[PDB]
Amino acid sequence: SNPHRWMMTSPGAPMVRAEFEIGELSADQVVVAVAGCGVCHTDLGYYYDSVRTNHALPLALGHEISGRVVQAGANAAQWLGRAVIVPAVMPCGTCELCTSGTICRDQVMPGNDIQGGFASHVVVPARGLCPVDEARLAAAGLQLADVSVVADAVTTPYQAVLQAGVEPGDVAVVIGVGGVGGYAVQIANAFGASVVAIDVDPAKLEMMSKHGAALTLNAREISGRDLKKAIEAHAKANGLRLTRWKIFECSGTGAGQTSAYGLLTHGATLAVVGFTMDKVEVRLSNLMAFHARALGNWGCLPEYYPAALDLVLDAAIDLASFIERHPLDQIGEVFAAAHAHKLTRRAILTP
Amino acid sequence: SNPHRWMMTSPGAPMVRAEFEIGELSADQVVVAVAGCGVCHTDLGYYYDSVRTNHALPLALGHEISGRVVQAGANAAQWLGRAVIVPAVMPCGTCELCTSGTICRDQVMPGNDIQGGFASHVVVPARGLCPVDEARLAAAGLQLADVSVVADAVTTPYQAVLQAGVEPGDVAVVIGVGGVGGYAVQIANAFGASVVAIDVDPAKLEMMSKHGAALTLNAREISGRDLKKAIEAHAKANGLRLTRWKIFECSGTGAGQTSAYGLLTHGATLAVVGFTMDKVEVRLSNLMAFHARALGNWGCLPEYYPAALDLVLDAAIDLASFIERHPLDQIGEVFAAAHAHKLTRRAILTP
Ligand SMILES: [Zn+2]
Ligand SMILES: [Zn+2]
Ligand SMILES: [Zn+2]
Ligand SMILES: [Zn+2]
Repeated sequence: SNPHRWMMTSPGAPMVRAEFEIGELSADQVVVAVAGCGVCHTDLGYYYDSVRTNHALPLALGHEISGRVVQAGANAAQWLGRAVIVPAVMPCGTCELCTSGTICRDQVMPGNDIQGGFASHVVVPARGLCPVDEARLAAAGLQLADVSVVADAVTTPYQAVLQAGVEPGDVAVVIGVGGVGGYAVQIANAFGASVVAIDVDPAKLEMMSKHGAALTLNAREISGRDLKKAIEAHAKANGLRLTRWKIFECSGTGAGQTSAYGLLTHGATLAVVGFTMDKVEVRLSNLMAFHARALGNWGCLPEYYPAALDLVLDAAIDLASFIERHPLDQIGEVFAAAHAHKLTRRAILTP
Repeated sequence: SNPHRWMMTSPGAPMVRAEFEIGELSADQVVVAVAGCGVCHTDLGYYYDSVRTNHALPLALGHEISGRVVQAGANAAQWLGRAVIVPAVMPCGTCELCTSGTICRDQVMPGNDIQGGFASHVVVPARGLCPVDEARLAAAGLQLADVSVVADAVTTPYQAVLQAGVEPGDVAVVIGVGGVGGYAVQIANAFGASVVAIDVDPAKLEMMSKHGAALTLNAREISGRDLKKAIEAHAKANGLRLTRWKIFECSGTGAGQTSAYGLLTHGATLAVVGFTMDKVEVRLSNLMAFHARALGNWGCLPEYYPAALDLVLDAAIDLASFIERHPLDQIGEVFAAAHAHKLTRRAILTP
């Protein structure tokens, strides 16, 4: 009857099942009954890399949540009974930076600032919730649990592609085609680009070959120079621009960043999507010679969640080949498998 | 009677005076009688760093030219007798990249692609010439020779400031306040920013204090952290934004680039204006945390030369405190003095 969460008591300690009572809600809170929560590099950071959470321990992680609003504060009652995706990052929506949001000084994330989605239920602010059309979901052969990874995994690269002005005629180049990079490929394709997938993993390439990558390049097989000349071949074959390439570093490695920076051409955009604390060695002045720009992406404004979901509902992109469902009570095994890079798809924990 | 040039026969060889005959011009060429040619880091690169020129030696350097059109091909005759600034870089204006220019694959520069302005006369294409209102020049206590440095030295940072969307309420921060950086300060001020001048040279700061720098910070005296906190003081004093700072790296050093990258704040723009082949160590992912962008500037579209000159004519910026006039036949002494960093202003060689 009572809900439960699986919490981190300490980084690397076994996750502990903990019942909790909802009680009275504040005016602008809802309870979502969790269908699914994605397992993210950000969660593994808290657990394995002991990254500080803003909420004190113990804390349930998980910030990629779909489910149903089953209880609501008086101001949020219009959410009752509706299928939703919770935004991974909720800007204050009231500060001058939100008025004019991704960097909002008062932005809040589940599984960091408040109790997360590795739970039967999660209490979240109602601001920025994305409704799911349940008819359209069912048609597409998708569970409500499946669209959990629209939060962050789809929306982060959606924001990055939109911000880079990816348009028909363009070559899009994405480095690191697991997780976020996989969706950068699918979305750049949907936006009208001819996409080049670059990864060290042949299986990832094979997969992206079937879902929007017009070209694949194994970065193990091929140094900086062959990389460029292979993409120009692709461009000239299909009558595509040889300038103004839209490059997305999605691996979040120094190796990927060196490799992406290496592929700058005249008027190109380099989108920095993958987070790492690693420093690279680059000559900043390459940006000058190419009259190029480097655009830093942080997450995704909630306002874009409906459009990203729309891509999924309409089969313009595919989630199903990129997700795998596990029991929430196997969170330990899944965390351990994701950390050892044993997972070939994004894990969704399901109560 | 015959014109003459001072040519580089070989990098580091004494410059040699060489008479030449103009002869018949092609349809779209003019002869400018040189009033003045600026002495640029780019010239010193050819001479001291043996950077390859596209024209074979011997070659007269100099690409920052003002003077009078005294002869013209039939298609260019409307230029005859007019005071001009020659663009430092002339895009083809006919390629699809110019149609839609700074990076144009067919772009031409005096003192690199064709004979330069260290000469009594220079034969240039008429495309992109900037007329000078001689009445307005005289009023402002300026020689026609003086506006030679509008080419590159003023226009390069004009392009960079325009491209960064520098607007009232903004804090502009320019690192390296000699030459191009000095004009980035003056132009950001004219555009409505409150400008912070950062340099290692106290005399440069003193100077910029008098010409658009609302604040000066000696980068010798003060590490990364005090730098930020001093600028926030300035911002809060005058009611200015603490985000979306417009940062211009104008020194073209790794030291300056590290220092500028270090000053990224939320929504900031980092303009890369100074060229160097030096590589820096930075975490590219700072661009993400700040939702920031890095914009590479190459030169300036000829179309902006009238607006930049307009700033000079109208006293909105000042050239006079930033120039020093020398005889063209002292090119050797001036090259040697600029290379040893003995010059406190931009040298203009005058026939
Ligand atoms: Zn995530
Ligand atoms: Zn806000
Ligand atoms: Zn120059
Ligand atoms: Zn062109």
